[PDB]
Amino acid sequence: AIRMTQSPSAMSASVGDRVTVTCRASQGIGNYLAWFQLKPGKVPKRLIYAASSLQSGVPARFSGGGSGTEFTLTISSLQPEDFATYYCLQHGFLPWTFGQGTKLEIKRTVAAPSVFIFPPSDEQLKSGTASVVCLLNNFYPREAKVQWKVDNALQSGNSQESVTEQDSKDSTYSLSSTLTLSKADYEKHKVYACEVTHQGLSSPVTKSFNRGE
Amino acid sequence: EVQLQQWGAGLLKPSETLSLTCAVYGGSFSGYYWSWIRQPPGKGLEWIGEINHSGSTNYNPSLKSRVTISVDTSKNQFSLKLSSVTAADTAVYYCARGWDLDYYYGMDVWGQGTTVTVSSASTKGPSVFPLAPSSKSGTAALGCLVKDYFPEPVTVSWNSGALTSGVHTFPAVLQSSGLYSLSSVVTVPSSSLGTQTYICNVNHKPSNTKVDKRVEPKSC
Amino acid sequence: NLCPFGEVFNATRFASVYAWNRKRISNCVADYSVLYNSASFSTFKCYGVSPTKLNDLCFTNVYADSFVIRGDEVRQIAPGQTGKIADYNYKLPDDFTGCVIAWNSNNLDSKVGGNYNYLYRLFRKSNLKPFERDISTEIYQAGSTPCNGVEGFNCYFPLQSYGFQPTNGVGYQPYRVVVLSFELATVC
Ligand SMILES: *[C@@H]1O[C@H](CO)[C@@H](O[C@@H]2O[C@H](CO)[C@@H](O)[C@H](O)[C@H]2NC(C)=O)[C@H](O)[C@H]1NC(C)=O
Repeated sequence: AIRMTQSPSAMSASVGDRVTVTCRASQGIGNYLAWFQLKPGKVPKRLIYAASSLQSGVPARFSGGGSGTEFTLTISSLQPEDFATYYCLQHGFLPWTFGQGTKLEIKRTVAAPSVFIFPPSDEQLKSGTASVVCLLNNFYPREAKVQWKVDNALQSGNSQESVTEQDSKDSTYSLSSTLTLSKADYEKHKVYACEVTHQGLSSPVTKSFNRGE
Repeated sequence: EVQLQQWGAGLLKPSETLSLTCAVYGGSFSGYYWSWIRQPPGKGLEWIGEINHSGSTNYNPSLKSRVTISVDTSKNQFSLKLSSVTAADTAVYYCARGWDLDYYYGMDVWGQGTTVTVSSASTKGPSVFPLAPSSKSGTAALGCLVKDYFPEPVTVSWNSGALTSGVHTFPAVLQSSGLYSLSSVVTVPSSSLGTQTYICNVNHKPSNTKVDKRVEPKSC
Repeated sequence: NLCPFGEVFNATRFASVYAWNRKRISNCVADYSVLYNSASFSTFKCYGVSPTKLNDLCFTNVYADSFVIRGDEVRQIAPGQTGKIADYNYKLPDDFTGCVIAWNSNNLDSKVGGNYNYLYRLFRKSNLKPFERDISTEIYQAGSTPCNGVEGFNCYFPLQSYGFQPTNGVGYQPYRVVVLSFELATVC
């Protein structure tokens, strides 16, 4: 019943910065607020219990505090081993409820993506389904809008996307949007386009091809 | 110091019953609540329920009385039962040391987790289709589309692991058909399209499937 | 002449544990065996004295302390126990010679959206003395920063409410508690 609003949803920072995430409780939960760290593949570990108390073995840069209604997890000098997703948990009133999380990602300079478009192979067309793949590579801002245009008709509801984690070297993301279409629908149209809107591009770039060429 | 070891089947069909068990080896088993937490793929954490040494249970109302949590005090174990499962119950299920009975703080120790996937799909090998570099370009891009497979995972290498730079294998995406779909991509110098060979190495252990696929520019 | 135990056990409203109610009892003729045998008490534990009614009709001043806590905290209403209730709300001395009675009251003290009327002290700078009762609503300073009676960062209101919903587990359901102490002037 109790809403736990966690802000911001995601945030960028660099090593050595001071970072505070906030968790806002719907009702007064007094001192029953826990903070957890969560990394891909790793079991979640508790960081703060009772709003302010530090779990044993957790470094001293991690701090916590609360008012009963507004809570705050703070990292003084950020380290590489702190880039993860942080969740708060209230246990003031049943049912216990979590926050949506705050993902802590590495800050770097703006990097425009490299866009590529891939028509469906003849081998796949023989099976009766067509897959058009658009690829965004090497971009720092996660914010990216990919729009499919089939003969200048904006396609929605048949496009599934996927994104990598921050690369361990250049700290960029890459994104694949796959448009799925039946063979009949595929052969009903000529121009297949992938339009990409990204902060690092002054104008939206469009990569396209013509069925058959 | 204190460790939790959990187990149970993680591959279920809908309407089946998930049954996980957690074993405690360390802290006094009586002075704590023992709880279950869930994390659906990319959807944050959700508290399922918990039980104390005396058998008192707190459940999350979100589960419509489908949850039953039991305790065995002579083996220091506690179990989770979730009936009438659907694909919405696909998640990683952890057991954890919940709240103590003195000052009521907890979630100290966690189980290693159990990956649970609820799908009426049968084991299927992937079809591998080429993503050819277009007649264009500096640097070029090519790859493979690994489609129609169940369950996870698939392992993709390039040239039998001879090339790793610029590779990007995207996390799988569950299609509306219940099968998984993935794409692996390489950026390579566009002056290497005629001299160097690029080949996908796709492995799907559940179906015992290996597919090698050569990726070349499509001739006009 | 028959004692007013009804007014305590049957009482329509019970007190928050931090502000526990204390009733004096004198000119009392009471059957204590009839209470000990009542299945309506899930908990009835006598430390030191033990259940017997031939003891002087009534002692000099029988005290009946009453309040509401949750299920998992009932074990704390006992000598030598440590916990949030025993540290901050209601303590019994080590030489306690009296009885502790408890019963589940989910049907009386639980609302569907949560009964927020029963509260307990959540913070205190020191442990209670036995039979101490603290009504202070002073803003508790959890951190190093003072509060100056203003809530805020590490600056809590010292009392927290129980949720008390009927759907709670038995450990988090309300339990009504009565503690009878016997002191020995004159004897009634
Ligand atoms: C609390 O209330 C109940 C019900 O009013 C009392 O139980 C009654 O006790 C008398 C004997 O004293 C019996 O003859 C009745 O049959 C009982 N009624 C029921 C339904 O149990 C109880 O005595 C009260 N508590 C105290 C201390 O008086």
